[PDB]
Amino acid sequence: QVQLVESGGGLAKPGGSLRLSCAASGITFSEDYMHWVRQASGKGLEWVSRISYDSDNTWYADSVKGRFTISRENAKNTLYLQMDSLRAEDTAVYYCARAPVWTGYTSLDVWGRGVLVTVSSASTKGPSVFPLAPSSGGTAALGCLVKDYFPEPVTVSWNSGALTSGVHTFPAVLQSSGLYSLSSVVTVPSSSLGTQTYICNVNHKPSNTKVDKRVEPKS
Amino acid sequence: CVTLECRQVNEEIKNCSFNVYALFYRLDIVPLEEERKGNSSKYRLINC
Amino acid sequence: QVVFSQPHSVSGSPGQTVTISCTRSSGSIDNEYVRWYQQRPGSVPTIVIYKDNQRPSGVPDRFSGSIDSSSNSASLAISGLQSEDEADYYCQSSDDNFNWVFGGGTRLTVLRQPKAAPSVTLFPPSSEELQANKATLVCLISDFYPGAVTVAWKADSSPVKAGVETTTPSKQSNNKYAASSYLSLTPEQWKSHRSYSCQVTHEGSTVEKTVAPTE
Ligand SMILES: *[C@@H]1O[C@H](CO)[C@@H](O)[C@H](O)[C@H]1NC(C)=O
Ligand SMILES: *[C@@H]1O[C@H](CO)[C@@H](O)[C@H](O)[C@H]1NC(C)=O
Repeated sequence: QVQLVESGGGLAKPGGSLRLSCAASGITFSEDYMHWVRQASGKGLEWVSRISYDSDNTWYADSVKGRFTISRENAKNTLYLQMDSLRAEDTAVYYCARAPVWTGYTSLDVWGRGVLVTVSSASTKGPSVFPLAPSSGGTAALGCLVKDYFPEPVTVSWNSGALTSGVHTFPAVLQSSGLYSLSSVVTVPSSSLGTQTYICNVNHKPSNTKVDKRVEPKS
Repeated sequence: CVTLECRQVNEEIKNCSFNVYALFYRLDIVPLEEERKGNSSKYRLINC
Repeated sequence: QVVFSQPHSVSGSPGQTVTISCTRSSGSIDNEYVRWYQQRPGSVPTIVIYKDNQRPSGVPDRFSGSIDSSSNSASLAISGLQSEDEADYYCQSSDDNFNWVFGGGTRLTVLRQPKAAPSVTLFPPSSEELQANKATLVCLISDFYPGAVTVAWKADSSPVKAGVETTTPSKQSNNKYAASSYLSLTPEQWKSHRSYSCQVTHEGSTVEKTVAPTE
């Protein structure tokens, strides 16, 4: 079938400039209207731009007009999005999508997998890791606070992956600083404390940072 | 190919003009641009 | 600019009929076709309805779309709700400048487990963090269903609405929901109050945990 694979994008600073590319397999590209749609993490779909099959007509969302330029090269089955004058609020996953003749060019039936675009002034930085010490059900919670890293992602395991029951690693928050934080928690038996050791293994590959933190009860 | 300008009538049929209004079955014409609710748009014949 | 407003959340039980509305803020809903897309967790959207009420081949007949001119709205009805219908749904149309516009989206839950109140654990700033001249209170909220909570922080009795960051509830391994909230303070802010509280409200009931600088 038709498959859309986005490439390009990546990280840029406010005012910077990036180019997205989308390669379409199949036989319909030269007759398809092609669209860009973006979606910020945990947010709604936002339509960006579209271009007619003959490149003669283009449209842009008000939020990007004058800063983005859509184009295509039919002989290569490729769609482009030139993103200039980038803003932090352009951070999102960007999707290539096809509006084909069978819908009357009215609906997007095939979507790409998406390419992340991140616009930030922050510099690469590894996290600080702090323990979240544990305090009827005989059940206590403990965890690790992974503070102030950039960019995503961070990975957390417990006891090198042997501990998985009751484990939950939360999504990251993006603070006013421009840096991310997250936490990981595990619920354990109150009896296990003192005899059993708990280590959270934190990995931030962008900064080549690996931290093992022993989480000990307090007093 | 001759271009038609077609809209919904006052299978599916469209009310079209050439280059004076004739009714074409939607299966025999092909949109050249986004079809529009309550508005006309351009089409070509499926043969051409 | 035009807005297509949808309910933030809708829920139903298996076999029930649910409706998702899409209300156009300006102009006439009948000016342009309305479309509906389904976005399941971690997957790309697909068409449910196009041209107001047409289903692509493969979309079950229990999905139907309609237009209501008198309320300037479009609606997606799902009859015979099935588990796989749990998804986000977006309406889509276009505006006076012929730019396409998506609605804000609706998260549809198919209710399939017992109601569960959240377990709240409030961690004070660690000794290590305070030695680094920082202080973060961490409120971890776990094992609740359905997956919606609101979090409120207090310094003694007074609301705290600065320095708060909160994550959207996400599924745990056991298919219940969890969420987290952070209150970032200075060490002096921390030490200068008698207590701090995290208050978590779930389905109208409030769970509270409190910590105090005097460990
Ligand atoms: C088609 O359009 C023409 C021009 O408006 C009109 O005279 C004719 O009655 C229309 N017929 C139908 C069936 O809509
Ligand atoms: C038809 O097109 C006009 C101009 O492009 C637009 O103002 C109108 O909303 C569209 N829809 C209808 C039903 O006229």
